[PDB]
Amino acid sequence: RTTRDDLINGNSASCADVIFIYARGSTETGNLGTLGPSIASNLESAFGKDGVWIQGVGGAYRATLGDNALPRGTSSAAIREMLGLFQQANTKCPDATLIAGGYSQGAALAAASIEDLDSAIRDKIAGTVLFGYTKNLQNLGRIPNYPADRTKVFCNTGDLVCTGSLIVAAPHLAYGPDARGPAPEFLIEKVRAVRGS
Repeated sequence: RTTRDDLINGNSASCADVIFIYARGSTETGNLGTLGPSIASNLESAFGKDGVWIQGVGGAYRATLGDNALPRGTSSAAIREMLGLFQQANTKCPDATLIAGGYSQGAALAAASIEDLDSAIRDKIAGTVLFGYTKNLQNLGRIPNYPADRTKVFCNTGDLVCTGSLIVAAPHLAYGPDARGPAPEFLIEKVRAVRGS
């Protein structure tokens, strides 16, 4: 449901082939929030329950609303937490293909983490999906140091955070359909592009 710690709980002797790390939006529950579970169900359908590990960003990531206003759109503590998860994935399962995603503050967190990541690990993230990306205008729809072909941004018309503001309007809360269809579709496609099937 809203909390998945497959990577932390995972046995290295039996690594999944695909590891998904996801950051929730502000004030959301568990470590997956409102959109993560939907994405997770579809990944499990495609790779099988034992084929993919679902890992939300918990720990120090409090998903505090006010942190949207900090320089990187999130706190330094949160970035440190997500970096630690990518590092754990790389250590526990060096041959697993990684995928990532985030919503709202979580999208800014995903972008900041990926930008700071050791390139050898960043290069293992086959695809990243961002919903209501708070740094969309500032970064011109990209994640710094990461290829555009591996990135998919879902920014609704009328979602003010995609347009340089921090105001939360109704379209910011309307990513449900995307999380159920195109987002997992993109992630599955990017994983198969490199792993075959």
